Amino acid sequence: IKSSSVLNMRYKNDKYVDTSGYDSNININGDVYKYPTNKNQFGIYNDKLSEVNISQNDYIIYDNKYKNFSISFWVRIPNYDNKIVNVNNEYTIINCMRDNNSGWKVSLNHNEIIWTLQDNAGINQKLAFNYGNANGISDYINKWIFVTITNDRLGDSKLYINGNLIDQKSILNLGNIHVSDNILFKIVNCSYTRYIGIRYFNIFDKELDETEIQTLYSNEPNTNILKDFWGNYLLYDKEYYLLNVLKPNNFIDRRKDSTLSINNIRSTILLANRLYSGIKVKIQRVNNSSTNDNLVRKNDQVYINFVASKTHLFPLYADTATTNKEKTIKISSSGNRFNQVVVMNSVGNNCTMNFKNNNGNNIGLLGFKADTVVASTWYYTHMRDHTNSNGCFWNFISEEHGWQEK
Amino acid sequence: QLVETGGGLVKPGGSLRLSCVVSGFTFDDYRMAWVRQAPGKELEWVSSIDSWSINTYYEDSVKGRFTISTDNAKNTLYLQMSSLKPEDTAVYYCAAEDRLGVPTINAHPSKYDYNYWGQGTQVTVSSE
Repeated sequence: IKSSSVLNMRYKNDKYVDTSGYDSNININGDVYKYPTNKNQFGIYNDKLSEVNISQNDYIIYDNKYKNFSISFWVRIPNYDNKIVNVNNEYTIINCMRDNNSGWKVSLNHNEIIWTLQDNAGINQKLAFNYGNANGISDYINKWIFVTITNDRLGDSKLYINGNLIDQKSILNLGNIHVSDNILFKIVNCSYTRYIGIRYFNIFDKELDETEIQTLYSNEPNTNILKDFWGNYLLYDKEYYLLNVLKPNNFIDRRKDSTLSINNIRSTILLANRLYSGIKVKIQRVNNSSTNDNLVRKNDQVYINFVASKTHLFPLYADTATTNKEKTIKISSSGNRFNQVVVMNSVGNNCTMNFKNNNGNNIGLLGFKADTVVASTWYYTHMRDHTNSNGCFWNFISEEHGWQEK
Repeated sequence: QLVETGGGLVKPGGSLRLSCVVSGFTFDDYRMAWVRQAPGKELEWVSSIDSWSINTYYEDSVKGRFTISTDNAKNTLYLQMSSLKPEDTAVYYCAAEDRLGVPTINAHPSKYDYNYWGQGTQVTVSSE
C-alpha cells in the first residue's frame, strides 16, 4: 500500500504533485478540467491541447526483468450518444512507452479498457475489459471505474475492475522492460471529440494483494461523503433524479394527492433505461451557518425538497396521520416541514434517507411499499439478508453532458 | 385481471372455497392476500400467502377456520373457509403486493397497501 507506493498523484495549490516521497514532477499542458468538488480528479480533452505529464523520478523508472509492480487509478468514460462512440478504434489515454514502444499503455475502445505491456525486444501482452452496452442500468458507463493492474514477472499479470479480478495472462515470456521516463495522460488517435476523467493515479513497486486492492477501492474516495449516481460527491442545492436500486427499471412520479408513485416503468433507448425520468429533488442543509462546503456527509441533518419549477420548491415529508406502520411520503404544498428532518447515510455508493421527527423519534428509512414511496422502520433490522433489503438504498442521478438521452 | 368467485349464502357452520384468477403476473413476484369489508366497517385484512416460501399469515379472529392456498402454476389463489360464523359476512377482495416492498401487514389497510385489488365476492352467513 502506502509503503509500496512510488507515485501518488494528488492535488495541491492549483497543481498536481507526487506525495509518495520520491518527488516526481507533474505538469499540466493546455486546458485540463479540475473538478471543483474534488480537485484530485481531472478531465482531459482531445479537441484542444489538454494533457498531464508526469516526469518520474529516476529511481522509479522501471528497468527490470524480475521486479513486480502495480498501477492503480480511476477512469470515467462518458458515452454521450451511445452512437458517436460506436466505432471500433483503439485510442490511447495513458502512455508510459518509449520510442521503441517498450513499456506500458492504457488505451480505450468502444466500451472497452485495454492494458498493454511490452518489453525491449517487442514481446507484448494485453489485458482487456469490455463492459458492453447498458442492459437496464450500467455500473460502468460515465461512472468512475477503479482500474488496478498487478504484474508478477515470475507469474501472471492481472487486471482488476472495482476490486474484482477479471483477466489474467502470463508474462513469463517477457524479458527486460524499460518504460518511458514520462507518463502522459492524453487522448490520442480518437475517432471523435471526447473527454476522459482520471483520478488517484498510483504506482507501487510490488504485486498488490486482493485485500490491498479492496482497501484501495474502499478508502481512496472519501468514505464520509456520500456519492451520487456517477460516483462524484453528493451536493447540496443540486437537482437530482431518484433511482431505487431494488427496482432499477422504475422511476418516481408525482400524484395529484401529493403522494409519490413507483409503478412507473422506465422507457428504454435500445437496451438502456432512461435515467432522466421522474421527479426531481434537492438536498438542503437544516443547520447551515456556512458549514464549509456543499458536500453531503454521513449522519447529516438535511431537508429533502421536491422541485416543481425552477423557482418553486416544496418540502417532502412523511404523513404520520395514518394508522399504517409505514408512512407515505407526501409533498407539502404549503411549505410546512411538519416538524421533520432527514438524516443522510450510505453503504458504499448507495444512499439512505432516515425520516425523523424533530423530537428525536424515528419515522423510518425511505423505501417503497406496493405502489407508493413510504418511510418505514422495518429497514432498520433488515439492512441485509432479505430480498427487500435494498429497497431503502437510493441513487441520485444528475443531468450531465456526458449522458445524453433525447 | 384479478377476478374472484365462490361466494354466496351459507348457514352458520357451512363451508366455502373462494378462488381468485390472476392475469398479468405470477405469484413468484407477488404476495397474495384476502381482505374483508363489512358494510358498516372499514377494510379488514384476512390472510396472506407467499409462494416462494410457503410461510402463510392469518388474522387472530380467523386462524384455524381459514386456509389460504396457491396452485402449482401460481396463477390461481384459493381461500378455503370452513366453520363459518355470522361475523364473516362481508365482501372479500383479492389483493397482490409487490414482494420487494416493505413486508409489514396492516390490519386496517388502505388502497395503497397492495398493488392490485380484485372485484370482490360477497359471502353471507345467514339462516333466512
